[PDB]
Amino acid sequence: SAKDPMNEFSILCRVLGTLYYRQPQDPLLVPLFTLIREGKLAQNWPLEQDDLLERLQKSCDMQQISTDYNALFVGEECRVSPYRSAWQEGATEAEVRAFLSERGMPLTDTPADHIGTLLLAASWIEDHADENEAIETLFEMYLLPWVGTFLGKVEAHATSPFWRTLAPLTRDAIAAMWDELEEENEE
Ligand SMILES: [Ca+2]
Ligand SMILES: [Ca+2]
Ligand SMILES: [Ca+2]
Ligand SMILES: [Ca+2]
Ligand SMILES: [Ca+2]
Repeated sequence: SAKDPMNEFSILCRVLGTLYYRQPQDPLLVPLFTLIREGKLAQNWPLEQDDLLERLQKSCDMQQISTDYNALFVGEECRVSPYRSAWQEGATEAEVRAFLSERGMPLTDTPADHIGTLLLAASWIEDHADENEAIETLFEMYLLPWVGTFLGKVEAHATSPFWRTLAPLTRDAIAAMWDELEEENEE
């Protein structure tokens, strides 16, 4: 019987996708930042990233975090565009939308190739799905080719210790998840 690693990685994808997709000062995120600021996230974390989550715990200044998020990702004049189409040549938003639509994923009027949306789709696909064939295409075609470049620019342009930690935390998490999935994909 094969491994279902997305069974444990679903929550990590939803947590990270939430942090890239939404303004940190959204009242809906208060219980999430309470877990981070209280260090309660590492006990239910499917990776071993204790020292990064500890640095996340000590850097929870919501005004500092909010300012950095807006400078990095908000508007057409942001510091590091969070869309796949800004990083991969030839990439279009329509093809990611269509891929997510055919899996049954509800989308908004904001472009479907946002880094947050791609990560949220990974946990949505884990929860309502052919699931593993959908997971491999999401990562191989719409994440791995470009996300390392984006996350590296995030780390260089983030002025806050929170986003200076989250960017490499995301980088390590995606590569660690991919190794576990590929070991089952190519088994
Ligand atoms: Ca390996
Ligand atoms: Ca491994
Ligand atoms: Ca593969
Ligand atoms: Ca195996
Ligand atoms: Ca093996």
